Amino acid sequence: SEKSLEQCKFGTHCTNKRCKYRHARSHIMCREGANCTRIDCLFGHPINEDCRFGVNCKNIYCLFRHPPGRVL
Amino acid sequence: GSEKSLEQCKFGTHCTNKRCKYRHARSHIMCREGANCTRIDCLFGHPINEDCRFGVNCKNIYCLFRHPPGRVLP
Amino acid sequence: EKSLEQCKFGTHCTNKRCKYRHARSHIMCREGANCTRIDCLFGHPINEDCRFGVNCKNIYCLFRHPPGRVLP
Amino acid sequence: GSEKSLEQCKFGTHCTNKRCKYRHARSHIMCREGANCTRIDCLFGHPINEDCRFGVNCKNIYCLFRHPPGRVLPE
RNA sequence: AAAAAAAAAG
RNA sequence: AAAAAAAAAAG
RNA sequence: AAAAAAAAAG
RNA sequence: AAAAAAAAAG
Ligand SMILES: [Zn+2]
Ligand SMILES: [Zn+2]
Ligand SMILES: [Zn+2]
Ligand SMILES: [Zn+2]
Ligand SMILES: [Zn+2]
Ligand SMILES: [Zn+2]
Ligand SMILES: [Zn+2]
Ligand SMILES: [Zn+2]
Ligand SMILES: [Zn+2]
Ligand SMILES: [Zn+2]
Ligand SMILES: [Zn+2]
Ligand SMILES: [Zn+2]
Ligand SMILES: [Zn+2]
Ligand SMILES: [Zn+2]
Repeated sequence: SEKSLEQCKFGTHCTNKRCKYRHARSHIMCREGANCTRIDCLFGHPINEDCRFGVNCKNIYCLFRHPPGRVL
Repeated sequence: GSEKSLEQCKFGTHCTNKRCKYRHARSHIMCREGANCTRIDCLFGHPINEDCRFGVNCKNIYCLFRHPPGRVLP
Repeated sequence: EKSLEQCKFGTHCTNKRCKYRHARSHIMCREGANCTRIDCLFGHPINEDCRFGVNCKNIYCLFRHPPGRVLP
Repeated sequence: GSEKSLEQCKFGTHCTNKRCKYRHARSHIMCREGANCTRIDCLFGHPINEDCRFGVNCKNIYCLFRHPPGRVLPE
């Protein structure tokens, strides 16, 4: 078994039974962000990939990277 | 003929029933026509006919399940 | 919490809280339907009639078939 | 031509990529034309261009992955 | 080769 | 209570 | 980074 | 309301 701190982009809808990444079960973003070192942490951490839906992405819980100028 | 229903699919974009009869939301925006929307292929959110497991204290602002009165969101 | 009842989706089950038994081998369990090992990975019968009936040709199918279906 | 490919999807009926460009088998029967089949919506099984994880010892008679020579199956 | 690249209000 | 996070640590 | 390379009989 | 009751060879 392998375990990484990198965030799984599929979250609770991941269906890879050998997935080595972290999975969020809360819409709350972890208070430590990308600095969190808890392997089984259930809060959200940033995904290192640009959001397909850009500055106009309407999902306030989205963990992908957005341009500046997007207001929550 | 068609067996499709206006009732909302509780799994949304994560439904993997290849024969699902229900409506699927692909937007986080709630449909402006509400539960009265009659467009079978409408992609906006509509209420699900099932009680939310998380009850009056559910804090997911996109949740489409049914909640008791007095639920408060930020 | 866990049940001896066979999961009808096997390795393709995506219920993260599933309480049923999952076959990871196409070999049928030598103890049959009355096997009581909770983590047994061999096949046991599903409690549902096969949609494909007496003419089902999938030799690994665990659903229920009428007696006229004979496997080579 | 179109974006669709004749290459076989390795996930079959359990594929959940809504943008998948590959061919999907809905039968355990292997296509009589094999890897030479050019029908883009063919539902029968064709060889996958990837080595089987279970190698010469694979006993799944419906497996579409590549195997070493010397694999045997029940007769 | 698994995000809603389906846009109608994204 | 057979596919939602009734898994809680801040929900 | 989505096959059962998880084995007890594969 | 998650099996290929979608068929061309099932
Ligand atoms: Zn994952
Ligand atoms: Zn954390
Ligand atoms: Zn986004
Ligand atoms: Zn559905
Ligand atoms: Zn609508
Ligand atoms: Zn709710
Ligand atoms: Zn299951
Ligand atoms: Zn057993
Ligand atoms: Zn069958
Ligand atoms: Zn072209
Ligand atoms: Zn595919
Ligand atoms: Zn073919
Ligand atoms: Zn194989
Ligand atoms: Zn990565």
